[PDB]
Amino acid sequence: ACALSEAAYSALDQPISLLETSPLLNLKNVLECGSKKGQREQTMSLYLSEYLSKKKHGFEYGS
Amino acid sequence: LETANYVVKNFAEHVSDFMRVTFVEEDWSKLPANALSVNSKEGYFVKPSRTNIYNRV
Amino acid sequence: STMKFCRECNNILYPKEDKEQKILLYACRNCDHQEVADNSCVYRNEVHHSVSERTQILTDVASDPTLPRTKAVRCSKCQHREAVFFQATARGEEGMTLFFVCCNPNCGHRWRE
Amino acid sequence: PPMDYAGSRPRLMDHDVTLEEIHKFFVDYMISDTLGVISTAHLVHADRDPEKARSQKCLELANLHSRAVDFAKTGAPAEMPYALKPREFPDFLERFEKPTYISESVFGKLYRAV
Ligand SMILES: [Zn+2]
Repeated sequence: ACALSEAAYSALDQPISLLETSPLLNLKNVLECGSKKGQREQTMSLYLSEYLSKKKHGFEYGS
Repeated sequence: LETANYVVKNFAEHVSDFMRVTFVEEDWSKLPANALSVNSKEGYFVKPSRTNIYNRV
Repeated sequence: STMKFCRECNNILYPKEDKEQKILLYACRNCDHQEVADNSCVYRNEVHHSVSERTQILTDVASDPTLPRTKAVRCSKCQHREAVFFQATARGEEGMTLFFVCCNPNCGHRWRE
Repeated sequence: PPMDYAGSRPRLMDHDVTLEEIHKFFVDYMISDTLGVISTAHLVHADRDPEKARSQKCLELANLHSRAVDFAKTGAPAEMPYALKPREFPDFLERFEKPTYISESVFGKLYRAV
């Protein structure tokens, strides 16, 4: 626990403008797992692993 | 003298009308990529600038 | 989305429709005079999305998104990865073809397909 | 097993051919057409490097040769890139522009014996 406290007290809190929030807020949002604040924005992931790689420029045509 | 073609063989009267036109160098060599569409930077991306020999051909 | 003013009455007329004689007759509220319609068009609007009102740099929404990147191709003169790709038309073609633009600095290359 | 021999999409125009897009295609063959150049740069690249026809540089020319010979069917340029010419030629073609290094390959003993 102090091993994660030492990576949070010395966190480089120079925030990115609007896309990334903070290196400490991104740590807190990963550490807060069961804190279901709301279902407003949920993001998924769709990996493009299929038979498109056999053709020429298959990933750019599949995406 | 040359091997005749089927496109010429049916028009046996207009044999003096067919003509082969080659486009070569002044030294009778192959036309390179330096005389036609010389590269020149204009803005962000480059584009080939056409010369007068291209508009002549 | 239209409005007219009454002659010698000065009120906002109402776009009602007559039942028997099919003609758009405009009537005001107080004088109850009648007048024919010279345009026959009671609505006109250059409708847009308008879902973000003064919320451009204060919200993480995006009207025009960015173009994606891929690092699986190599440019000709630059010999580098990380080029963008999209789909557009060029001088008239049935369908859209793939394009590429070299996103490397001081390169300036773009090749079709 | 060889690679994919499938070509690109054909460039179907919207309107008909009005005899002006044929001249602009015919003069477009004098430029950006490297057919013998790719085979020449591939023939002098296998004798200069080990693991012939298997390196990362010898495969790009073999991939570009499928498009450099199919210009008459699909209108796609060869786009012969930089950083692939070896800037030197062996003693088979004998071009006096580039420096002729002493070759040591299967064609070198085939030339030195004659
Ligand atoms: Zn009135």
